[PDB]
Amino acid sequence: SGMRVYLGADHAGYELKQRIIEHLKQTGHEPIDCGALRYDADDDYPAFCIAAATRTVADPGSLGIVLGGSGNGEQIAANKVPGARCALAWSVQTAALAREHNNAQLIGIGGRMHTVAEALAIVDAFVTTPWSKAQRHQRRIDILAEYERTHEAPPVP
Amino acid sequence: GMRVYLGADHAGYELKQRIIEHLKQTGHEPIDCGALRYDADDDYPAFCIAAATRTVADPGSLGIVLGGSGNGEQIAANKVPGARCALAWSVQTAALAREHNNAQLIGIGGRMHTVAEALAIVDAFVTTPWSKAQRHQRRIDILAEYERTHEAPPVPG
Ligand SMILES: O=C(NO)[C@H](O)[C@H](O)COP(=O)(O)O
Ligand SMILES: O=C(NO)[C@H](O)[C@H](O)COP(=O)(O)O
Repeated sequence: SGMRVYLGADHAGYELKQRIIEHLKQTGHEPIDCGALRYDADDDYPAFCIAAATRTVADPGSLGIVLGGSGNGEQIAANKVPGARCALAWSVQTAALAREHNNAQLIGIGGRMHTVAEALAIVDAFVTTPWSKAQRHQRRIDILAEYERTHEAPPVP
Repeated sequence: GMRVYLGADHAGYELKQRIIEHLKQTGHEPIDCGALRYDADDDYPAFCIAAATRTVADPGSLGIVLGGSGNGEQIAANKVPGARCALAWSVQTAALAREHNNAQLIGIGGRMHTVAEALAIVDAFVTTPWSKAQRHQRRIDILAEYERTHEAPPVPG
């Protein structure tokens, strides 16, 4: 039930990251802070998001959350990591479907896009919704993993 | 962004055809990467990898991948070298994808919005210019350097 979660964030998602770490500790989960460890208005998101995604993939069973202003540059950075699948969660439904259909180990959230209560509801759905293991979803994940292996674009039907 | 490459599976197929018609009416040249017909069991990765590959290989072009939530679609597009695919779920996030992230592509969930809401997201995506600001370009360069070497950049602190 209790999940390990690696969190990464730049200045725009820093304040929300600290609140999410506090929320995860209080709900039986194990947050691990990859940075940023303090507010720095000029810092760059890529390093924090690549660190969180890299450690998530290297620690199977763990999840991850990357935070920014919109969360989009953050999920893009995380998605460059081999083996990583980072959805952008902007609601309870998309957080749940990230796990259910895409088996996403990570999610990006925009700190400027939600209130604190809305963001924590997104996090709750992400860390409790199980991976469905449905055949068609695993088939799509296998195709994408094969493209990641060789970078040879598969033929279209 | 004049030429716009669109990829989609069955869950985003009907919305993709509506976006192609809307783009023709607003002076753009949409190019259909597939699926060309509705197939309830087809897999998204191939259509999204094809749209992202062709967009990155075509200077000045943009791209849109569609699915149920558009999250597995942006994930697949982000595995393509050089590609930056945001998940656009609003006018604000579509505009910020261009302005901050220089995203050549966006994912959209056909099940998450009405037709009118989705077309407004598309309008913001194709009309909002890339800012070319120093800090945004710097972050895109750090990400592109990680794609080339797979050397995770050091975390500040
Ligand atoms: O939203 C983001 N990336 O998607 C970044 O956090 C955002 O561009 C940072 O912008 P800022 O440097 O104006 O705070
Ligand atoms: O939403 C999606 N990817 O994010 C896919 O289109 C979705 O998982 C496809 O599901 P379906 O095969 O039930 O239509």
